[PDB]
Amino acid sequence: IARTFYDGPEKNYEKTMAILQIEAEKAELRLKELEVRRLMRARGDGPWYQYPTIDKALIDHSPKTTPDN
Amino acid sequence: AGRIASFLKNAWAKEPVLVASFAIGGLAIILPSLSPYTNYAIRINRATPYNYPVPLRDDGNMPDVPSHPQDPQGPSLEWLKNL
Ligand SMILES: CCCCCCCCCCCCCCCCC[C@@H](O)O[C@H](CO[C@H](O)CCCCCCCCCCCCCCC)COP(=O)(O)OCC[N+](C)(C)C
Ligand SMILES: CCCCCCCC/C=C\CCCCCCCC(=O)O[C@H](COC(=O)CCCCCCC/C=C/CCCCCCCC)COP(=O)(O)OCCN
Repeated sequence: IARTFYDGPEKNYEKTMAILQIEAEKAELRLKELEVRRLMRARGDGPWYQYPTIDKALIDHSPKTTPDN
Repeated sequence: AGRIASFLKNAWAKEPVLVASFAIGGLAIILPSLSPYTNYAIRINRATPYNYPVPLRDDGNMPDVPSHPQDPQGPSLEWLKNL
């Protein structure tokens, strides 16, 4: 029965280790992502949460019929 | 091209005002694109000095910018005087 239908314990052992490593990495990544999101929303210095500002290319840098603009 | 003549005849017999209005409007749309004076009108509008011309700081590299209004450089409005 063991030869025909089942395998050794080493296979399940090492598969369990691989699964545990994947899940632990995923958990640490989720926590890190939450912290990064909080920091980016608080500060705004990162790529995320970059709300638009007025484009400076719309400014007209020409004499304005009045020296004091 | 043959039935349109009869249609125009009927319209002129019955609705001269509509025919006149449509002819005048069509002329109004199509004529300005075929006129050589619209460019002259644009240039006349562009040549009206509403604003003070601010002088440029001399750097020695403007052969085409006048130093005085009576200098030969700069745009000329002699086309407007003869227009
Ligand atoms: C000498 C023996 C004396 C005593 C007899 C004891 C009787 C025991 C037989 C009863 C078997 C119970 C069913 C349990 C089947 C386990 C299914 C599965 O777990 O096994 C698969 C193995 O496949 C097997 O071939 C399963 C075949 C059994 C199919 C059962 C069907 C029986 C129904 C018969 C009904 C009658 C039909 C006629 C209708 C009129 C696993 O696939 P695989 O990942 O690759 O193999 C991994 C292990 N390896 C790598 C070491 C090989
Ligand atoms: C491309 C130019 C377009 C812009 C110019 C137009 C300027 C403004 C004119 C349009 C104003 C509104 C249009 C009016 C539409 C009226 C249509 C209608 O249903 O009226 C008909 C009357 O008119 C008609 O029969 C239908 C159209 C008749 C001819 C209208 C013009 C057709 C084209 C004429 C000009 C063709 C191109 C120019 C060449 C001129 C020839 C040298 C019914 O008459 P009732 O008053 O209701 O009846 C009361 C009496 N029982």
